[PDB]
Amino acid sequence: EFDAIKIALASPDMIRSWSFGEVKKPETINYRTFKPERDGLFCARIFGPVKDYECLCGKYKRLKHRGVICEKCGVEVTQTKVRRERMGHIELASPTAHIWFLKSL
Amino acid sequence: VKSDDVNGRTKMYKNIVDGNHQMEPGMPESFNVLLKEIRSLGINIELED
Amino acid sequence: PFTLGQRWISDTESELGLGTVVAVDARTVTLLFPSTGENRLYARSDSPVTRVMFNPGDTITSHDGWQMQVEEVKEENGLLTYIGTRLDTEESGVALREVFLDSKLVFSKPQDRLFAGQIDRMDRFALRYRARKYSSEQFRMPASGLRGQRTSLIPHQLNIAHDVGRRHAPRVLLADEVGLGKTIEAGMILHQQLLSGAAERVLIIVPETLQHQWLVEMLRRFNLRFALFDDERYAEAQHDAYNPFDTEQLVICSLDFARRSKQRLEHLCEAEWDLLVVDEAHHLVWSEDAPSREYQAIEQLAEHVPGVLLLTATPEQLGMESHFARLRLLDPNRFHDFAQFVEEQKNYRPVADAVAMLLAGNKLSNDELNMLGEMIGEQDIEPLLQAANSDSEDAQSARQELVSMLMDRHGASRVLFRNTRNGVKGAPKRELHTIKLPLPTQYQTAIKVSGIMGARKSAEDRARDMLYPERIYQEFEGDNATWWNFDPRVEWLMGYLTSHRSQKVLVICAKAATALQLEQVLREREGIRAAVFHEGMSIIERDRAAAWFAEEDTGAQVLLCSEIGSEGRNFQFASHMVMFDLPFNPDLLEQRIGALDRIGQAHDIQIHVPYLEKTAQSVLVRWYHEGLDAFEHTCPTGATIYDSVYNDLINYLASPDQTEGFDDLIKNCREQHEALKAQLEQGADRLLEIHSNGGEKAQALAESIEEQDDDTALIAFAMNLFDAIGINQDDRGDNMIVLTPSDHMLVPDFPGLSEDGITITFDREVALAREDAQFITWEHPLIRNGLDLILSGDTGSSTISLLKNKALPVGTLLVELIYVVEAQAPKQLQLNRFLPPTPVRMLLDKNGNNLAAQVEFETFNRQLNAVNRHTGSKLVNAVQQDVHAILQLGEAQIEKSARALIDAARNEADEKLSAELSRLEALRAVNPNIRDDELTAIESNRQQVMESLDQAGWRLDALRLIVVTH
Amino acid sequence: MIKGKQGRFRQNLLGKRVDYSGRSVITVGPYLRLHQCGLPKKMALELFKPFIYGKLELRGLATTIKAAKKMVEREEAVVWDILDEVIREHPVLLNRAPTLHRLG
Amino acid sequence: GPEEITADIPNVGEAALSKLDESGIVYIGAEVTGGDILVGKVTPKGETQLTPEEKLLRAIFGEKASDVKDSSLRVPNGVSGTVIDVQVFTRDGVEKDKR
Ligand SMILES: Nc1ncnc2c1ncn2[C@@H]1O[C@H](COP(=O)(O)OP(=O)(O)O)[C@@H](O)[C@H]1O
Ligand SMILES: [Zn+2]
Repeated sequence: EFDAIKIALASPDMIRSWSFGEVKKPETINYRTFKPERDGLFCARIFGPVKDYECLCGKYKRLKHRGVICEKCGVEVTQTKVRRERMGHIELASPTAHIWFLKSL
Repeated sequence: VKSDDVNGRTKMYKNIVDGNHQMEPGMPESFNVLLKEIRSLGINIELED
Repeated sequence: PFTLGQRWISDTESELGLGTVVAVDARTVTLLFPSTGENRLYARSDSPVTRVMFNPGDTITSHDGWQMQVEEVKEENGLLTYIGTRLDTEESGVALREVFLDSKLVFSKPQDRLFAGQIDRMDRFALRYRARKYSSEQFRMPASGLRGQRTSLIPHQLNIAHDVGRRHAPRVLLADEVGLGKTIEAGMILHQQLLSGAAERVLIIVPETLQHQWLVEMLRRFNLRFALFDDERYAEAQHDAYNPFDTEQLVICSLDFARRSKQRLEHLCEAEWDLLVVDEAHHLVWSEDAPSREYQAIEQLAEHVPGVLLLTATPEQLGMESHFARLRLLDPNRFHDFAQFVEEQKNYRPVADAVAMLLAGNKLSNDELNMLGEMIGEQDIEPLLQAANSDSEDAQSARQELVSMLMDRHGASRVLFRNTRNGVKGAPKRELHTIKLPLPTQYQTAIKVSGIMGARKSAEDRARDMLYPERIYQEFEGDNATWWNFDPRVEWLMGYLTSHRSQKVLVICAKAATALQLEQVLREREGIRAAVFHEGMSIIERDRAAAWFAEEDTGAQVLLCSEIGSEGRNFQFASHMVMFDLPFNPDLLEQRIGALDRIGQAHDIQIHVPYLEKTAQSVLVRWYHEGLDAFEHTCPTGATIYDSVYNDLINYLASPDQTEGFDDLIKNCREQHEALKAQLEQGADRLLEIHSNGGEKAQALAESIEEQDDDTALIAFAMNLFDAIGINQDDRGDNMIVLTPSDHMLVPDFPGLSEDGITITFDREVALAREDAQFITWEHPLIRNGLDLILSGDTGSSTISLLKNKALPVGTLLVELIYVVEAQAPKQLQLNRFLPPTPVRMLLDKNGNNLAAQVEFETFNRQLNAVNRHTGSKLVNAVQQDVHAILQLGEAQIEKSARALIDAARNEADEKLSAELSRLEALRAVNPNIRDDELTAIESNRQQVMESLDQAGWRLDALRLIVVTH
Repeated sequence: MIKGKQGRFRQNLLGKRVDYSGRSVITVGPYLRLHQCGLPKKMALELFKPFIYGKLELRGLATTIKAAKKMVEREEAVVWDILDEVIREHPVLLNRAPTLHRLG
Repeated sequence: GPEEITADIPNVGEAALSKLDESGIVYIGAEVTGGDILVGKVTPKGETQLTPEEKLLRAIFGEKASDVKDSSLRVPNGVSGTVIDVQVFTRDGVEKDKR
């Protein structure tokens, strides 16, 4: 279902269009619980639910409110595999050069 | 469907045991992984027709 | 194709009614169900919704409730608007924006699948129907079933489970004596509410030790977990969320943690829980002069939790006022003045004879009828009393309702709950042993000069000081004086445990330092390993000690517990006990003894207590053993008995030289104790515990529930569901089967399975023996997940089945219709107990005649066998137009049936709500301290629920074709 | 990620351990036609295993899949018949080691 | 925790344990075949998983009689054989078991 392929330099709006939300905090886990800190590097609402068909708040459970963004934790209810493709983006404070086009040699 | 596609592997096994001989038409997920890899870089790498 | 104003139906959640498209986003959509009034933010992707279609010529109703006849539909900007002819006035050309439709759906019939060439196989309809039949009953089952626990069935346990677990916003005093099992009963309540869905957010505050026990027990038996919020978890939940706690659902949190800061208490308060669980509620220090900070904090919790569970092991140790205060927390309107409960008990002393005579089936003298009327403050008595007195046709339930009313003006027998062990079968034995020892002269020298300024201490304080002669000896002879060297107690217990080297023993002292030094002595001198429980041990250390002492197979031989160490840990494996220092006040020693007197004892408890001669120990032993006999027995009357001779008793103890006139005091105390026991057993109690156990009728009810648990249908249904899923099953033989994922599982990952597999047993008793394997039930999460998966699996329903009847005409068509009767309302209105989605089975021949009631589904099911695919569908659907006609008959023949099904739960709601209102008004008239706006509001809610339940409807969920060959 | 052997460009070229594979030493096959490859029993009951499952559960000899697995591993005589049925016409691909030609 | 060579193994029929010894090692001269357990070996059920409630469980210790995953070494598929000898080797400080 895929004719010829196209490659081009990505516009910033294109990049932000390749995301549901923006990461804003470097964090991995609680180190006490499995807490995916809000706006963390593995943020639940930017990437998906850590466990299949669940909300981090735990309100909904495993099929009933499928594909629901939990009003409290703000997370879709879908399979953990959805985490595999949901891209994110970090907004840069200042414009920053892309090395690849700087050093194509 | 016989190297890495877990979903394809399972679907094909279902079809074989169910008595249906049929692959599932669709781009292998390896293409999707590569596409997201490129999109990590600021490259459009879009599809076409 | 989403747009503002559209109406959609949720796929899985058909019970929310029609949803309005409030707003859309690039990847999200905010919908609202006005019938439930609930907003839901769905992801635009994955489409967990559906746009039900009113085809031209169908009929619709606007929110105002006037029907119409749709004739055209137009679409603009991906938004649909209808045009139709009214049915009330037959006005054509009436246009409706779809936003103004009803808020609850009575449509989305599946016949379009049949008329569009879409059908399924026979193994997609029977399972659906039976799953629906099992699931609908859950909301009106015998408490949705109460077999989903790893508990040995006990009459009062299951009676309490059934009673409390089917009541909105329960609030009771679970005060069963120590070790009978109150955590288990409370877990039954919690699990029942959770399974029913009536409660989802709960609170659990327990002492420091009880946290881990509660958590592990509930997970191991009820498969329930409640996150524990320490300082770190609470702090990080703050550092993320505005309200930290509310992210989770069920919680463990110590009142120590809770009362640390006022804002923390406010955050706990504003979390909108459903049920509150408080363990050992006796600690709550109520005082009309000055209530404690902990007490008023828990009072705020009670103010902002609809449900509360008061669990206390000592309802009366703090005197009568604390008990009244706890009941006042449960019911301030009823328990408003402290001076009335005693009069109530004195008045109910003889009253049990009335209920005894009534249960005998004999007639009641009208003189006693106008005393039963005196007890209950109502004037609608005569209509019920005449019907029940003559044993009318309604007497089987009218008598039950009458005794329920008598309970209601007795105190409901519900805010209070007790279970004894005398009449309650199941007490192994409590043997007592006493040993007298010579008092060493060193402590004599210490205590002779102990009193110089010590008179500043009160007699209570003097007895408290005498509780630790070792510590006063240290005080006189420098701290850590060699007190343990000249102790006949040390040698006595050394010999005692020398007799019991191959056995475990629970030794308990009065403080941490005592336990430390005693463990030092035992380990260093005799090399005897003893697991201490001093306060210097963190909760993790307490758990470690409990575990080592619990490893009966090569575990700690001795468990040394300080005063606080006498917590609710289960030491049923330990059948022997030792009282080291002979604690002063009774109820503390009662709790200590009850630490072992639990279920699962290897043998009866025998208690040993070495006491030195000529000291307060002898006086206390004699008094407890003879004056009250509080050791061997469990008669709960010491609260005021201790108070009555309190001053003289403490004077005797603080002045052991005073011994004249003690036997007569003991005799009078025993006279009072036996007279009080006779008064209590005659009436004012001992029928409350009958209600707690519910009598042999409740025993038979529990037995019926247990036989239901013994039903083997679930085993076959779940096994075949697993086989359809593709879950590998391997049996061990001892009612143990391991389930594991397989290469051919329908989903890559399932919630309740892992790569290692899990063992399960369907038997209660084996599960009790083997805590490893889960107790699979309709209540177990795995079965619930599978049931919801199949229910949400809208694929199926349609079938192509063959029936081999050589003596029935060929080509005969039988349609099996499974409709659903549903009502829409918020979860907080708890329609589950009144009207859930309910299946309706119909069996129609060509002429639309019903055969559902003439033959049951199961016997019918063996005959069916599916036959060839789509060629068959075409061949049989060559005349499929008749199905469109069949509905007009089937509906016409089942719509009335739906009415017959609609007429039922109205009584269920009306009777109970009217009874609660009657009790409220009867109590209010006596006590003018109630807010009339609240009762106006609950009357309004009564009207609301009645009228809403009067609204209903039935929809089609499944249809099966059956053709009879030869 | 886009470079080296683990580079996800040159990944489906290095080589894939395909399933339903096999191997053996070779033996002459007179009495065969010119479109028949004598395949062993012990290797044809581990290649067409899922096909056997399908034709077995469908025939009802063992409806549940785990029963079908335990039947094939039990060498029950019926499984030989079912395997013969499935391999009635189900071409196999025989590939020599260096596949220079397109006939290889 | 350590790996256990006990004969006790979950999710295995009595047929497998029929020829083993109590320790978990097959007897000499046992006409093994494909799939039979030569040595009964097991591992202690994975690692720290689930949630901090799982850490709570570890603090309280789990509640599993089995509490061990099956990792027994069986005959490789497709080879018969008659066991001649079974040597046992022990790290110093490990008490020798029954076999
Ligand atoms: N039905 C039962 N089945 C198994 N164990 C029980 C049952 N009832 C009570 N127990 C045991 O009794 C112990 C005490 O119960 P709990 O209510 O926590 O304290 P108490 O009974 O002293 O109030 C529990 O640890 C539990 O193991
Ligand atoms: Zn959520």
